Amino acid sequence: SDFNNGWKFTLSDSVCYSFVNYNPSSWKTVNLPHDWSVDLPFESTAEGCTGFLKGGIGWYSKTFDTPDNFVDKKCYIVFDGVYNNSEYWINGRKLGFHPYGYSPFFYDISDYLNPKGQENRISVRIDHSRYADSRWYTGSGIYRETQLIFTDKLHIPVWGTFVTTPVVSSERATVNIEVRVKNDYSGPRAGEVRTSYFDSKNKKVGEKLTSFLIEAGKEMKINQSVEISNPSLWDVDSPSMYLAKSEILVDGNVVDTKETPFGIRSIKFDAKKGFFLNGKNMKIKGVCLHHDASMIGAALVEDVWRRRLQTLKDGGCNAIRLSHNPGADAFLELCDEMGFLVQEEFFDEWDYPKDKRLNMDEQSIDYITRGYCEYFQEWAERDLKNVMLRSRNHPCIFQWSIGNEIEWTYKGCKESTGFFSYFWNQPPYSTQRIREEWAKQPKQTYDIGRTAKKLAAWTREMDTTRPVTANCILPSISYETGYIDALDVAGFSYRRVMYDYAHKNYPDKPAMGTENLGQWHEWKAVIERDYIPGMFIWTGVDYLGEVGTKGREWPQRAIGCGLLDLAGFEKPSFHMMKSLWTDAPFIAIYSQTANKSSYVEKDGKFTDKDPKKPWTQRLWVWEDVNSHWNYTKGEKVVVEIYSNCDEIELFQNGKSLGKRFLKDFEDHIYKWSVDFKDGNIVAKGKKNGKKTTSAIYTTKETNSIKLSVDKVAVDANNTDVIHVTAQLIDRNGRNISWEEKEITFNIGGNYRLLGVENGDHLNVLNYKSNTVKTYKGRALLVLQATDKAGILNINANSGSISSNDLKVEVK
Repeated sequence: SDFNNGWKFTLSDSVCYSFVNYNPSSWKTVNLPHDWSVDLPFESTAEGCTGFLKGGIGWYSKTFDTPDNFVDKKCYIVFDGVYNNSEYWINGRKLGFHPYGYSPFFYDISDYLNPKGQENRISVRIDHSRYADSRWYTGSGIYRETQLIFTDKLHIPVWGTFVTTPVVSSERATVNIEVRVKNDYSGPRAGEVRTSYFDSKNKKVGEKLTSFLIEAGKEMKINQSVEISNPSLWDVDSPSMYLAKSEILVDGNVVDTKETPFGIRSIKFDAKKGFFLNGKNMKIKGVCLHHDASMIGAALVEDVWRRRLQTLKDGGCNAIRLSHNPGADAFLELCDEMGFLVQEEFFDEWDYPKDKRLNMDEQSIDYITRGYCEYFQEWAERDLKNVMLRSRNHPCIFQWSIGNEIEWTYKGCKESTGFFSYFWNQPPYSTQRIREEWAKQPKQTYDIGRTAKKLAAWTREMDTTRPVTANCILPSISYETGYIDALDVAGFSYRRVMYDYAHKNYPDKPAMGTENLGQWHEWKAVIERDYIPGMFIWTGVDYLGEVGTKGREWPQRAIGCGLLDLAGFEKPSFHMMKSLWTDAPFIAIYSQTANKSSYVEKDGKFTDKDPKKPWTQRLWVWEDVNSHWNYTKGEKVVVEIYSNCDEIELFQNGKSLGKRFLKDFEDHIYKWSVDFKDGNIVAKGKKNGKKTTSAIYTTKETNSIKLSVDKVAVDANNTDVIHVTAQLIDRNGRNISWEEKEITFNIGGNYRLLGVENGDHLNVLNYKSNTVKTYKGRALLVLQATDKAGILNINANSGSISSNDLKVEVK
């Protein structure tokens, strides 16, 4: 835990940094996890696919003494992730090179260590000079937590257990564990593996003891099976966790221990009926999450994600797709605790590169976009298996995904359909015709089907208890290459129109939405079909990058497709999804000028403005709708409600505007023509009896800054964070969202600025400033505690505008 503290770092290269006699004292001290690229300003001379932030070549360093009892023992240094092309040294000796940015790995450093009490030094060189080597923002550095593990020479390896539960019922659960035991002694050894099982409230619920005899140098696999009675099942509403404590015994003495958290749960994908979790037919209400926040970047700070996931959770989301790479262990541990089903991805591309600046097949070749494709042939198996070795015990995981939108990169695929000679239509070619066009294409060095088979084979060597999936952008062809035949569940990417086609032509293959637009028409298609068990919205939260393209130039730093923004504040699209996914009565009120709106009332009924852009084809980014009620007097306005209520009556200033029914609105958006005047809009709604009310009030000028805080007390553990929300209010404390202000925060006491954020995807801002422009009347400040305990006094200004005062105790 504390091994992650007190590292050194410099953004500069020199060969002599690896030598035994080099001292890095004049480098900057840092705590891991660290992403250096968010200490650099957004530069216009950088690339937009990686969010206009540079990389470069940075080094790390870490000093640690050999323990006073390092005799007949092993020492392993474990990294969860380093982005990327990293080289490792210890005490002047080269440990290795690790190309991929997202796989975990480790090094046996036991023989390299200096005698008891003396100083060892580790060095890491990180080459992110290819700073456009991704379609999204990556970060740069040791961006996830590390471990230094000391064990006995008779020990369980790192990731040395695998807990499975093949039979799960409410009376009993069969809980198996495989324990690997490595004998690094010079001669044979005898012992016992004792695995004890502990429930949520620390009561012992099972034990198994098995003898063994392992020869010198070798590894042995010990299978054990127990029966847990009346188990607490892991579910998204009730995420119960057990603890498996495996102990190596010589005589009756504990030589080594590993603790494996696990959860008891059955999962099943039926092709006719949908998906089943503990025998409940539930829809998957998923969202795609990139690994970056905004101000912290790729750095895995658990409290920053906890808040983001808590907001997604309360919006009715029960699943997360880690797009498009392996996630952090700390993030998986969070999904276990909070209750999310997790699809873990391995790769974004296989044998051939995607275009980093554009998308699809790569067009140009230059240095800064050279990605993992250089290493895939030699490294894919190691990376895939390490990911699975690290993550296969987490109960949250329920799908291994081998690829995202891979069809673009192999010649013949797109042209074997009839589309490109596709979003809203089915292939013009028949099943046999597509198959026949595929025979006629020129043979390349690599085949999508053959590589799909190898990856799926490797995946199943490590785990058969979870389905192999993939995100297929062209199902039609992938149904006939052997790519889909490799998978247990075929994920579709933006192919709602292909749901009936899968069910018509390939009915025994479970199929699902794995990347989808955040709209009702996508969800409509899922709930109308029992055989389509859910969808994953692109995206759950806004992410840096995928900009610098035609209509998304500097200074835009994110697309803005996310349900949440770069802060984690709720957007209109989040509320629309909340209305589709939650059960409690819900009403969110928005509006635009009748001119700026997408909708038109002609003779009562509402329709879409452009018939060539109807509600059935709405894409990723939601319209910039207003939540305020501060228009200019008399302006013609279109009010729109997102809601699960069957009846809503609307009231302007107390005068009724009339009841409207959800049955009428084909696009699932309530709509009212209104003539503006000051006062208030109030919506009252009923859902199968149960009532609810919401309202938007006209305000006066900006009078004050309202500061909210999420926690009024945290620990002095160098990791806990404070989230300070700033909001503009009028004289009577009504919230302002129609004018912006440059706000300056002031903080007394010992703290670390993580940064400031407003959630504007269209503009850049300095994260490490104490000043930030508000967006729709609000901003966010993120602080992190440090070593020092004390009190924090937080206030803010905008020149003449003042704020309430907040106090937070750091215990």
